[PDB]
Amino acid sequence: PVVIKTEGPAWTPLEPKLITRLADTVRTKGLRSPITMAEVEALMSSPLLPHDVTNLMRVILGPAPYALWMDAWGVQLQTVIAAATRDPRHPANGQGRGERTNLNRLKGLADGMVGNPQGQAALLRPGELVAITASALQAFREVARLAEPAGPWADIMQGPSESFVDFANRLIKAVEGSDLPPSARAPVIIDCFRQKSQPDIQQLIRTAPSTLTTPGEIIKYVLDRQKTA
Amino acid sequence: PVVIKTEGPAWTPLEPKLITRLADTVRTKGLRSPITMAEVEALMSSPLLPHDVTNLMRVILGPAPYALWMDAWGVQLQTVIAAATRDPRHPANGQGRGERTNLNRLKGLADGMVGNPQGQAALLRPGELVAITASALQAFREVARLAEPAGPWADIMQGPSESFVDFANRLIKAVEGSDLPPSARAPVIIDCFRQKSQPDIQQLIRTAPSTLTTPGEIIKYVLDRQKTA
Amino acid sequence: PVVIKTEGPAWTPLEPKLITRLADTVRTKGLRSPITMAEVEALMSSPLLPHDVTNLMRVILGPAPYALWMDAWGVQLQTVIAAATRDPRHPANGQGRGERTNLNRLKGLADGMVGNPQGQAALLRPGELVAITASALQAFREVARLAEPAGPWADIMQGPSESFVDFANRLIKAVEGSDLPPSARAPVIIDCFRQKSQPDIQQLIRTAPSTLTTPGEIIKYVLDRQKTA
Amino acid sequence: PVVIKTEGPAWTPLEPKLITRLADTVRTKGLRSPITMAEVEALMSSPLLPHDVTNLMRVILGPAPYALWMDAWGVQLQTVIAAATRDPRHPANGQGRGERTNLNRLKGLADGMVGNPQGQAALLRPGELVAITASALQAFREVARLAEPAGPWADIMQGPSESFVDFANRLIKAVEGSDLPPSARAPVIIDCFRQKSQPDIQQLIRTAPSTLTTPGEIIKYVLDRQKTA
Repeated sequence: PVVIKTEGPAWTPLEPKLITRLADTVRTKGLRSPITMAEVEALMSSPLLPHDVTNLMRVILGPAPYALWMDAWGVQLQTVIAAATRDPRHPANGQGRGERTNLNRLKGLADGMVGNPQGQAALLRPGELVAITASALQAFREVARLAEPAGPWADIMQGPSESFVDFANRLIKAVEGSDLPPSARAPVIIDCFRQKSQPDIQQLIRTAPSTLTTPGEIIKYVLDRQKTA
Repeated sequence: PVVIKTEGPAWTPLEPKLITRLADTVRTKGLRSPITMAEVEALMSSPLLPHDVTNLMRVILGPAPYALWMDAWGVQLQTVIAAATRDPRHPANGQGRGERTNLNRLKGLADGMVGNPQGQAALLRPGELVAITASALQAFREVARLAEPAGPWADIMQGPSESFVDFANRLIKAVEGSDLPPSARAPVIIDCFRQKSQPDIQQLIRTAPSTLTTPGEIIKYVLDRQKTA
Repeated sequence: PVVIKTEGPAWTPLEPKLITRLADTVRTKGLRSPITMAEVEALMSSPLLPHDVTNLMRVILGPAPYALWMDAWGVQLQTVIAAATRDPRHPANGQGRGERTNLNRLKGLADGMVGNPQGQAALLRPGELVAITASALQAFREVARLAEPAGPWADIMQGPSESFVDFANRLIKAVEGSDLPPSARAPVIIDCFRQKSQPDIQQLIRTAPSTLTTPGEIIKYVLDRQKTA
Repeated sequence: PVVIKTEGPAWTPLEPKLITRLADTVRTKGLRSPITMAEVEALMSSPLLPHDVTNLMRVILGPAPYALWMDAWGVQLQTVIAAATRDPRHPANGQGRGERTNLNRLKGLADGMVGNPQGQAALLRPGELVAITASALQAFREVARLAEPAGPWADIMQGPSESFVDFANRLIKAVEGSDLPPSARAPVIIDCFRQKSQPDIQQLIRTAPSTLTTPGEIIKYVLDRQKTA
């Protein structure tokens, strides 16, 4: 993090207490939990310098996820630089050709920046910072989606002893965290409620005097009329 | 069937040979096979009188499907009569109120028609005949879809000894003959190819150097690179 | 949360630290514990924008409870809008017909609000905010009461090894969290103390020289004269 | 099928009796038998409209072979359209640029053709029809060769109880329906007769006072001098 003061942009590091809490969050909840992504968005609020994001991912991520994240961050930054050479009005670019932003300046590899966060904060633009930050966030999302797969939705059955809300949670999780289009999730969730969800609940849904046309309505109906046991 | 000659509309019955062949087709292939529906469409080519369709369904259908079909035919004819009272320009209706078509005239129950196909062919309109015929076809479709369910798609697995084309046929049949929207069948078929289809073919599809984005392409790829055994 | 400043209503997000603590509270204590409802009331203190409440319930609730909560919130907001069209003096409404509040404006679906919390905070009324907040709280209460049933009170027995205060806690919980009228809980709790609560305590309550006419008095008496073991 | 009459090209459907017989032929004999290909050539005699061929393949082929056939038909039609843009003298094309034939017109997807066979027969050219028909025939051949592989020729042995004419039939089938060049089939068939075909017939062929230089001559010799049993 940088503070743009009168003397110039002064760099302030992130608290190691927040970083330790975020690292333990990633350690217990995993990379893909919505609470973890919310915490990352929180610590991704102010535009960070390449040094900050690099050290942050070095600390919170293990070695192999860190390698994957470096790869993904490079790819996303390259897409950004292609869009930048496709539009001279990038908030990282300038009007003349002398302000064109090279990947050495984005990854912090340019002259006067390697290993020095103060000089980094000096030469970098705010548009550069926000582009780097958005790129790093998208790369984190990619790596998180890659490190742990969503479980195959079509293999999910309600166990003989499992409750129905746990089964519904697991199924909705695996269906929404999958490769289906957004407009195909609700019908699939409904038809999986009807064919999975062991034959007692199957018959309970089948003999519904009303027509249930939404996963929430099916869940409410089943929770009302379920066999207390 | 009727022939509209100079003396007047003369009724000609359908051949009992064609009816016997159609009955045996329904007996061996079932009610829902595409060949059976094609044969029914064939014998549903000329506009039939209520007597013809009623006797045809009496002969080709069993007792319980015949009861179901009578119910469905009545419901569809009632929808037709509601649309007819909602539009005085029905090809079964006339311009004045004296030509309004009652359900007794559609079901063949009106005066001068009960049990007599000749009088039926005399008083009926061609628009009446085509409306009755379309109603009977839709009712047959409903009863055929009702008598035998499509198998639940989410419970289909490729057996240890089953070939892949049989599994693909069964899966595509159960997915297309189900309650899914038309725009959700291809993604579901693909994701069921990937998660069902026992782990040898699962790994064969997983390690595809190209991206397969269509059930036909997946089928072609698997048929090319399958383990001959 | 919004701050109504001189430039205009500026939106401030809730702390992810408080949200993480509340999510872990819901994870360990459940949805129905009085501590959880107190914490929700705490984080429901300032009038929240639809964006805030929606994201809050997305984070703290699982997928299936979140679907149930969306349903219940919609129903409660519809009741609010019916009361609003039944009274033109709603703090969300205005005096003329041009200020009537549609459900698109309450759920945050209206024009200039979809996905943008700043514009949301701009166009929304404080009465709108408090109505949305009360609706969301009532919906949370409904879903919490629905997700986990109170245990059937008439099936509660004091175990052979269970202490009496645990049995009394369980019984009072199940009786007060049930479908009985408020004026029928004390007599039922007393008569369940007398007939459940294995025969040693049954005889201890039976041979009470004084008449015990309150669950608290029965609990005090039994705790005084109980067989220390 | 279309009849080009004085009023204009009138469409006549194929008989459902012939289609049912062809479907049962495909069901019993398979896709690759020479009798099946002859029957398809028979029903592929008059130039068919895209509607006719599409419905024909929908009826005679299962779901997965139908998907494969749609793919192959599209590819072959694309090759045809490439040849058409490579030669302005295509019987489907015209002399000016306004008669160039797009794939929407070949697949029946163009304007005034979607779902309507009468309009289809109206706007289509006879060269268009014959090109579509030849493309569909080649696609059927590809899919038939793909759905069922020829058995590996180099793994064919004459069983201990199998007769010699059955072994010769199986071997010639697998060798001619394989990936060998046409000029390499006879020597391979001969050398497989000599090394397979269990040692009694091996010695019978070895001790041939004449030199046998053709599979037919070897078959005749073995049938003459075989051990009757």
